[PDB]
Amino acid sequence: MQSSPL
Amino acid sequence: CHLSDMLQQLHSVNASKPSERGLVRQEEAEDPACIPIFWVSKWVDYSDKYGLGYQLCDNSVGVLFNDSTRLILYNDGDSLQYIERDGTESYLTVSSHPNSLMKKITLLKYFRNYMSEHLLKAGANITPRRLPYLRTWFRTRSAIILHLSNGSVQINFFQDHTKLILCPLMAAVTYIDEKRDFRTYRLSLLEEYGCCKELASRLRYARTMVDKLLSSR
Repeated sequence: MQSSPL
Repeated sequence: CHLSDMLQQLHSVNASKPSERGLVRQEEAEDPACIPIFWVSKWVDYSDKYGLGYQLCDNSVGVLFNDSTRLILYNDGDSLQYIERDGTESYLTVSSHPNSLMKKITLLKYFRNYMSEHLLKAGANITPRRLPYLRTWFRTRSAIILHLSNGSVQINFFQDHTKLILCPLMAAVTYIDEKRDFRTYRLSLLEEYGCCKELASRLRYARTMVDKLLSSR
């Protein structure tokens, strides 16, 4: 998982 | 940790039941002197193979490798702080191409580049008031919980993108809503003036999360 994307 | 203090501050604020009042005056609890200096603006959880990488708001980056070591790159793009298993800290530079740490420096660059070309900077619209590192973290179904070495606990909520930045030193919470609007409240003033059900329930979950952090020790 990752933080919110562009 | 400062975690025990945060637990007590959260226990106290939740005990006052701030959303269960006739009149709620949330705006009166605002305190601009308590705006945080540091928070996590970007993160990547590839801990099952590479580790957890993150960016702080000052544009510094950090990686928690799986061998329990940590590497941080300062926002000058060259200065490194390397923290070992036993907590020994050391200074090196990227430009020196240090024999010992090239593999970890390269991994950090991978993380750095990924966050730069893929991810939104959280709290980009916040002007902030020693550099902390990510001490502990975990993910739930609902959120990621990020405990910084300066005592700060950050909680990013997945579904609606709302965020809490808790500082036990200022005894304060910063709340970023779903429209990226931010406010900083003194917790004692939230006890006095009250708040909306939205903020109240998130502070309730925050206490559970701090309880979790403390119980995982």
